[PDB]
Amino acid sequence: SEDELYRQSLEIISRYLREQATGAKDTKPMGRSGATSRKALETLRRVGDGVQRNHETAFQGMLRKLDIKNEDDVKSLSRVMIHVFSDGVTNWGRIVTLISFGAFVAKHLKTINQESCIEPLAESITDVLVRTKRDWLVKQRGWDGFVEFFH
Ligand SMILES: CCc1sc2ncnc(O[C@H](Cc3ccccc3)C(=O)O)c2c1-c1cc(N2CCN(C)CC2)c(O)c(Cl)c1C
Repeated sequence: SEDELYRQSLEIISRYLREQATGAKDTKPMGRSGATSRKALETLRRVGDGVQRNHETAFQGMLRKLDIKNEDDVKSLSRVMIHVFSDGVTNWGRIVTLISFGAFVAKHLKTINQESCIEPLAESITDVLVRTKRDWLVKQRGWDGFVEFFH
Protein backbone atom coordinates (compact mmCIF):
# COMPACT_ATOMS: atom_id res chain seq x y z
CA SER A 1 0.00 0.00 0.00
CA GLU A 2 1.03 3.74 -0.11
CA ASP A 3 2.41 3.56 -3.70
CA GLU A 4 0.02 5.51 -6.07
CA LEU A 5 2.36 5.24 -9.05
CA TYR A 6 2.31 1.39 -8.77
CA ARG A 7 -1.49 1.20 -8.14
CA GLN A 8 -2.35 3.63 -11.04
CA SER A 9 0.11 1.80 -13.40
CA LEU A 10 -1.54 -1.61 -12.62
CA GLU A 11 -5.13 -0.22 -13.00
CA ILE A 12 -4.22 1.17 -16.50
CA ILE A 13 -2.03 -1.74 -17.75
CA SER A 14 -4.41 -4.42 -16.40
CA ARG A 15 -7.50 -2.69 -17.98
CA TYR A 16 -5.77 -2.25 -21.36
CA LEU A 17 -4.69 -5.95 -21.46
CA ARG A 18 -8.13 -7.30 -20.40
CA GLU A 19 -10.01 -5.04 -22.90
CA GLN A 20 -7.48 -5.92 -25.70
CA ALA A 21 -7.96 -9.71 -25.01
CA THR A 22 -11.83 -9.66 -24.61
CA GLY A 23 -12.91 -6.53 -26.62
CA ALA A 24 -15.06 -5.44 -23.59
CA LYS A 25 -14.38 -2.05 -21.81
CA ASP A 26 -14.09 -2.34 -17.94
CA THR A 27 -16.94 -0.26 -16.32
CA LYS A 28 -15.80 -0.87 -12.65
CA PRO A 29 -14.82 2.62 -11.39
CA MET A 30 -11.26 4.13 -11.43
CA GLY A 31 -9.61 4.97 -8.01
CA ARG A 32 -7.66 8.21 -7.19
CA SER A 33 -6.55 10.29 -10.30
CA GLY A 34 -9.50 8.72 -12.31
CA ALA A 35 -9.41 11.56 -14.91
CA THR A 36 -5.69 10.82 -15.64
CA SER A 37 -6.19 6.99 -15.73
CA ARG A 38 -9.14 7.29 -18.23
CA LYS A 39 -7.07 9.60 -20.47
CA ALA A 40 -4.03 7.26 -20.04
CA LEU A 41 -6.23 4.30 -21.11
CA GLU A 42 -7.73 6.30 -24.06
CA THR A 43 -4.12 7.13 -25.23
CA LEU A 44 -3.06 3.43 -24.99
CA ARG A 45 -6.14 2.42 -27.06
CA ARG A 46 -4.94 4.85 -29.76
CA VAL A 47 -1.10 4.56 -29.46
CA GLY A 48 -0.84 0.89 -28.31
CA ASP A 49 -3.31 -0.30 -31.03
CA GLY A 50 -1.10 1.60 -33.53
CA VAL A 51 2.08 -0.26 -32.42
CA GLN A 52 0.36 -3.72 -32.60
CA ARG A 53 -0.91 -2.93 -36.20
CA ASN A 54 2.25 -1.15 -37.47
CA HIS A 55 4.54 -3.98 -36.10
CA GLU A 56 2.17 -7.06 -36.21
CA THR A 57 4.86 -9.20 -37.89
CA ALA A 58 7.74 -8.19 -35.50
CA PHE A 59 5.31 -8.91 -32.60
CA GLN A 60 4.17 -12.23 -34.18
CA GLY A 61 7.84 -13.36 -34.69
CA MET A 62 8.68 -12.67 -30.99
CA LEU A 63 5.44 -14.33 -29.70
CA ARG A 64 6.47 -17.34 -31.89
CA LYS A 65 10.04 -17.45 -30.38
CA LEU A 66 8.73 -17.11 -26.75
CA ASP A 67 6.36 -20.14 -27.43
CA ILE A 68 3.86 -19.07 -24.69
CA LYS A 69 1.48 -22.01 -23.93
CA ASN A 70 0.84 -21.61 -20.15
CA GLU A 71 1.37 -19.92 -16.73
CA ASP A 72 5.10 -21.01 -16.62
CA ASP A 73 5.77 -19.46 -20.08
CA VAL A 74 4.24 -16.16 -18.78
CA LYS A 75 6.53 -16.28 -15.65
CA SER A 76 9.62 -16.70 -17.97
CA LEU A 77 8.48 -13.61 -20.04
CA SER A 78 9.15 -11.26 -17.03
CA ARG A 79 12.91 -12.01 -17.06
CA VAL A 80 13.00 -11.51 -20.89
CA MET A 81 11.16 -8.16 -20.46
CA ILE A 82 13.69 -7.09 -17.72
CA HIS A 83 16.71 -7.93 -19.95
CA VAL A 84 15.23 -6.17 -23.06
CA PHE A 85 13.43 -3.30 -21.22
CA SER A 86 15.87 -2.33 -18.34
CA ASP A 87 19.02 -1.48 -20.39
CA GLY A 88 19.39 2.33 -19.77
CA VAL A 89 17.17 3.69 -22.62
CA THR A 90 13.88 5.05 -21.21
CA ASN A 91 11.23 6.89 -23.25
CA TRP A 92 7.44 6.69 -23.61
CA GLY A 93 8.02 5.01 -27.05
CA ARG A 94 9.63 1.88 -25.53
CA ILE A 95 7.15 1.99 -22.60
CA VAL A 96 4.23 1.81 -25.11
CA THR A 97 6.15 -0.95 -26.99
CA LEU A 98 6.26 -2.93 -23.68
CA ILE A 99 2.54 -2.45 -22.92
CA SER A 100 1.55 -3.07 -26.63
CA PHE A 101 3.51 -6.41 -26.71
CA GLY A 102 1.69 -7.27 -23.41
CA ALA A 103 -1.76 -6.67 -25.05
CA PHE A 104 -0.54 -8.74 -28.08
CA VAL A 105 0.43 -11.64 -25.72
CA ALA A 106 -2.90 -11.13 -23.83
CA LYS A 107 -4.87 -11.58 -27.12
CA HIS A 108 -2.94 -14.86 -27.72
CA LEU A 109 -3.72 -16.05 -24.13
CA LYS A 110 -7.45 -15.46 -24.90
CA THR A 111 -7.20 -17.37 -28.23
CA ILE A 112 -5.48 -20.39 -26.42
CA ASN A 113 -8.02 -20.33 -23.49
CA GLN A 114 -5.30 -19.27 -20.96
CA GLU A 115 -7.08 -16.00 -19.92
CA SER A 116 -6.29 -16.81 -16.20
CA CYS A 117 -2.65 -15.68 -16.99
CA ILE A 118 -3.70 -12.16 -18.28
CA GLU A 119 -3.92 -10.62 -14.73
CA PRO A 120 -0.43 -12.00 -13.79
CA LEU A 121 1.03 -10.86 -17.17
CA ALA A 122 -0.32 -7.30 -16.38
CA GLU A 123 1.20 -7.48 -12.84
CA SER A 124 4.55 -8.63 -14.28
CA ILE A 125 4.57 -5.76 -16.90
CA THR A 126 3.57 -3.23 -14.17
CA ASP A 127 6.33 -4.57 -11.82
CA VAL A 128 8.97 -4.41 -14.65
CA LEU A 129 7.79 -0.85 -15.53
CA VAL A 130 7.56 0.70 -12.01
CA ARG A 131 10.41 -1.32 -10.32
CA THR A 132 13.01 -0.53 -13.07
CA LYS A 133 11.91 2.99 -14.22
CA ARG A 134 10.60 4.59 -10.96
CA ASP A 135 12.80 7.77 -10.94
CA TRP A 136 12.38 8.37 -14.76
CA LEU A 137 8.57 8.03 -14.44
CA VAL A 138 8.42 10.47 -11.44
CA LYS A 139 10.63 12.99 -13.38
CA GLN A 140 8.16 12.67 -16.39
CA ARG A 141 5.15 13.39 -14.06
CA GLY A 142 4.04 9.71 -14.45
CA TRP A 143 0.77 9.07 -16.31
CA ASP A 144 -0.03 12.84 -16.64
CA GLY A 145 3.25 13.17 -18.60
CA PHE A 146 2.28 10.08 -20.69
CA VAL A 147 -1.06 11.68 -21.77
CA GLU A 148 0.59 15.13 -22.38
CA PHE A 149 3.47 13.57 -24.42
CA PHE A 150 1.00 11.82 -26.89
CA HIS A 151 -2.00 14.30 -26.90
C1 LIG B 1 9.61 -8.99 -24.94
C2 LIG B 1 9.73 -8.30 -26.29
C3 LIG B 1 9.86 -6.79 -26.04
S1 LIG B 1 9.41 -6.04 -24.59
C4 LIG B 1 9.88 -4.52 -25.18
N1 LIG B 1 9.81 -3.34 -24.55
C5 LIG B 1 10.22 -2.23 -25.19
N2 LIG B 1 10.74 -2.26 -26.41
C6 LIG B 1 10.82 -3.42 -27.07
O1 LIG B 1 11.28 -3.45 -28.34
C7 LIG B 1 11.74 -2.19 -28.88
C8 LIG B 1 11.94 -2.37 -30.36
C9 LIG B 1 10.60 -2.59 -31.08
C10 LIG B 1 10.23 -3.86 -31.47
C11 LIG B 1 9.04 -4.04 -32.14
C12 LIG B 1 8.18 -2.98 -32.40
C13 LIG B 1 8.52 -1.70 -32.00
C14 LIG B 1 9.74 -1.52 -31.36
C15 LIG B 1 13.03 -1.72 -28.18
O2 LIG B 1 13.63 -2.55 -27.54
O3 LIG B 1 13.42 -0.56 -28.22
C16 LIG B 1 10.39 -4.59 -26.46
C17 LIG B 1 10.38 -5.90 -26.95
C18 LIG B 1 10.84 -6.37 -28.27
C19 LIG B 1 12.18 -6.37 -28.52
C20 LIG B 1 12.71 -6.83 -29.72
N3 LIG B 1 14.10 -6.76 -29.83
C21 LIG B 1 14.96 -7.47 -28.78
C22 LIG B 1 16.47 -7.46 -29.17
N4 LIG B 1 16.83 -6.14 -29.68
C23 LIG B 1 18.28 -6.05 -29.86
C24 LIG B 1 16.17 -5.96 -30.96
C25 LIG B 1 14.70 -5.71 -30.74
C26 LIG B 1 11.84 -7.27 -30.71
O4 LIG B 1 12.24 -7.71 -31.90
C27 LIG B 1 10.49 -7.26 -30.48
CL1 LIG B 1 9.48 -7.84 -31.75
C28 LIG B 1 9.96 -6.82 -29.26
C29 LIG B 1 8.46 -6.84 -29.03
